[PDB]
Amino acid sequence: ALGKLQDVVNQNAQALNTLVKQLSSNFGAISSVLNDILSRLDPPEAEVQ
Amino acid sequence: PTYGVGYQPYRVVVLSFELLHAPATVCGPKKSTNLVKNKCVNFNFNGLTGTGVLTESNKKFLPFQQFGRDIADTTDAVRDPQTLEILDITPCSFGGVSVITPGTNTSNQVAVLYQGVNCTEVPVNVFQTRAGCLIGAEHVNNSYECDIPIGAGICASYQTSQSIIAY
Amino acid sequence: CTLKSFTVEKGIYQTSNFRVQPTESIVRFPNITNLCPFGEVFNATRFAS
Amino acid sequence: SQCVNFTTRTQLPPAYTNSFTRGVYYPDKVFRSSVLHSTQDLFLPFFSNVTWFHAIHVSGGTKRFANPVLPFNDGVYFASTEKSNIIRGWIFGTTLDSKTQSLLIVNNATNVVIKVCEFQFCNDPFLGVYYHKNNKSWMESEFRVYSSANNCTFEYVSQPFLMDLFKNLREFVFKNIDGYFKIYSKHTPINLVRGLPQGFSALEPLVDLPIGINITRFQTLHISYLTPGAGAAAYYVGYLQPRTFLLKYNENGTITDAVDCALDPLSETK
Ligand SMILES: *[C@@H]1O[C@H](CO)[C@@H](O)[C@H](O)[C@H]1NC(C)=O
Ligand SMILES: *[C@@H]1O[C@H](CO)[C@@H](O)[C@H](O)[C@H]1NC(C)=O
Ligand SMILES: *[C@@H]1O[C@H](CO)[C@@H](O)[C@H](O)[C@H]1NC(C)=O
Ligand SMILES: *[C@@H]1O[C@H](CO)[C@@H](O)[C@H](O)[C@H]1NC(C)=O
Ligand SMILES: *[C@@H]1O[C@H](CO)[C@@H](O)[C@H](O)[C@H]1NC(C)=O
Ligand SMILES: *[C@@H]1O[C@H](CO)[C@@H](O)[C@H](O)[C@H]1NC(C)=O
Ligand SMILES: *[C@@H]1O[C@H](CO)[C@@H](O)[C@H](O)[C@H]1NC(C)=O
Repeated sequence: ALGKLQDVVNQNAQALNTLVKQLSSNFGAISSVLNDILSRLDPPEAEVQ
Repeated sequence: PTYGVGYQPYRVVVLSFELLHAPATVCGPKKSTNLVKNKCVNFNFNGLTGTGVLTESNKKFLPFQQFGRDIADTTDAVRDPQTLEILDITPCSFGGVSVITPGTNTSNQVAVLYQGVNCTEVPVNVFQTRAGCLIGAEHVNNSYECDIPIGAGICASYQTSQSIIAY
Repeated sequence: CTLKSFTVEKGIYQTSNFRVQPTESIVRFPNITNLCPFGEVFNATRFAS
Repeated sequence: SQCVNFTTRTQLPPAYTNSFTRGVYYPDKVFRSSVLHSTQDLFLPFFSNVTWFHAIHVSGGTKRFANPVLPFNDGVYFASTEKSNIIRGWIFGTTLDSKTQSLLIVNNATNVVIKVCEFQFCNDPFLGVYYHKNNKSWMESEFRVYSSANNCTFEYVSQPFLMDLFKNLREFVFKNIDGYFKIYSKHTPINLVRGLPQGFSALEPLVDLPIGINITRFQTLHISYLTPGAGAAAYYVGYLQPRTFLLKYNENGTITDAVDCALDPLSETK
């Protein structure tokens, strides 16, 4: 019966999860971790990624 | 033994470093600093870098496991490589900073709300509500109508010398 | 500054974002995996030709 | 050592069985609690045709029954059902000769020896243990596996121990990826008399080694009990494939259950 509310909650949570998981996507860069790029490549190389 | 230094024996050791396109097997002494707990620090465990608060944990890590993740896949726990004890990682305290201000036409005195942060991580008339830490508001037991809604049922109004009172 | 105004009306205005940037850095690595036997070479009683 | 030659060589025919839902191993050293996680890795697909045979450890009686040489592909799941530790080691490589580097992973009575060298394996690798009547205990006294071993590339000897010379099921998973040879192992007390038992059990990581060699075939090594003069151990082999799995970690971080997405539409929905 409470589905109307429950779904709402779930939906919001779902979005957040997706948002958070978007931090683990490379998008074409060498890696999704910014610290790894900074510490492994020089700024001239880093900026491109 | 009586020869000149040029004709005396000399023991020579040459250290060469073979670096191939294969996983390495020899590393120099790993520089490990003393462990720090209950304070936002920039930690690094076996190459896993991060920033957070390291605290003693009750989690029952398996012997072979070195890290602990969550739904976000972010490092929620770690294992100290030297001493095999588990540490929980908490995000370094952060949050919005808002300003409860009665109209400047009324007064220039303002209170500052740090949203969702305990009243311990602020540098430095301090109220700890569920909304966050409110600094510059005098907590009042008397209850009036809501004037400037801070949140969690707490509203702050400028009233009687006059100051900002949260209730 | 946030309001781009000189008159601020009564309210609560989200102005900034407060962070607690760490005081120090901590590095923890496995102290011992196996002792490289340099003493067996340097401290060898007899050397080869 | 010097190879022992057998005039008569034979090998029993293979048989097939259903893998049920075994072969799940922890993909990473991460700890996850009371969650479900989807991983794309080299797993043993549920209900896969598994090729199993028997390894004879006693002669009674001049016929040498030799194990077969099986491909390696991208990894192999190897189960052994036995009372005593009959299966002792494995040999991996492409040519299994001095021409190319070969790996030997054995668990002798003393310790576990792992050697990556240009081995020249014997035609019929032999390990022989004789019963010491005075000491009332078996003692290994013959080891003739490879004729030669040159240009060794890796060596690792575990600490000495005493191996004991109601069945035991020892599951192993060998995976060669990115120049790393990963071995996962699990040991369970199984009361079944014959056949691969049906059930689920995760495999804890045993050891990963940076051998960095190419492997395409391997073979099993059994122990022989020399007697003055029937319960032969059995072993099953399956081949890992790139599969998507949904693993369920309980509160204690243990993989209680797993679901194979590509098995059936219901699992795809799951
Ligand atoms: C390395 O750390 C372990 C962890 O307790 C300790 O037992 C050992 O003595 C340490 N060895 C050295 C050489 O510091
Ligand atoms: C300040 O506010 C009061 C009432 O709140 C109003 O009467 C007065 O005109 C205001 N002053 C200015 C300068 O706007
Ligand atoms: C703030 O920290 C103190 C001590 O660490 C704790 O007792 C208190 O409950 C915390 N505040 C909140 C709102 O949890
Ligand atoms: C408000 O009342 C509570 C109990 O009713 C008391 O403990 C607290 O000290 C009061 N606060 C002030 C500011 O008087
Ligand atoms: C060689 O041995 C001496 C004592 O026998 C010791 O003081 C020295 O540190 C050793 N050198 C090395 C390289 O281990
Ligand atoms: C396994 O293979 C054999 C012959 O290769 C076949 O008869 C059998 O049906 C297969 N198993 C399954 C479950 O299909
Ligand atoms: C998890 O492990 C602890 C270790 O003692 C045990 O007490 C507990 O029962 C385990 N949890 C479950 C659900 O079995």
